[PDB]
Amino acid sequence: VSTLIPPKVVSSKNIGSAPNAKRIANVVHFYKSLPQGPAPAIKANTRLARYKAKYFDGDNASGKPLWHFALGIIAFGYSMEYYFH
Amino acid sequence: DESILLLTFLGFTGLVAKYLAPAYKDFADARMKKVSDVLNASRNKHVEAVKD
Repeated sequence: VSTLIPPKVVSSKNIGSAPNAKRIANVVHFYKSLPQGPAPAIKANTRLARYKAKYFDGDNASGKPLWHFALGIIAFGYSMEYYFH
Repeated sequence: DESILLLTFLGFTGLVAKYLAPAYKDFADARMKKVSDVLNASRNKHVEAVKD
């Protein structure tokens, strides 16, 4: 009797394995990926984006904006001492 | 009077920048590395799936 037709019916091996699910994710995801990002934000020259550029970089954990920002509040109230005295 | 207090604040920031800021740098670095490594690992993981 003639061989049956199972080997040639493939359309439930298109969901049949788990990486089909992953495939339909990364055919979208990686295809819509850019070569490099859009932009990281670091500066924009609003003149305080420069503050971010010098101090608040991705790799700058350096305490300098803190010191500067602290010193700003010291400059503020010290003048206000002379506003009240 | 209050300039003595400001001198104390200056000393306080001096101790912080001496000791803590390199430690916090190292701490921040450590976590950043871990996040990044996980992230890049995930990228590897899906690349495997493509081949599979």
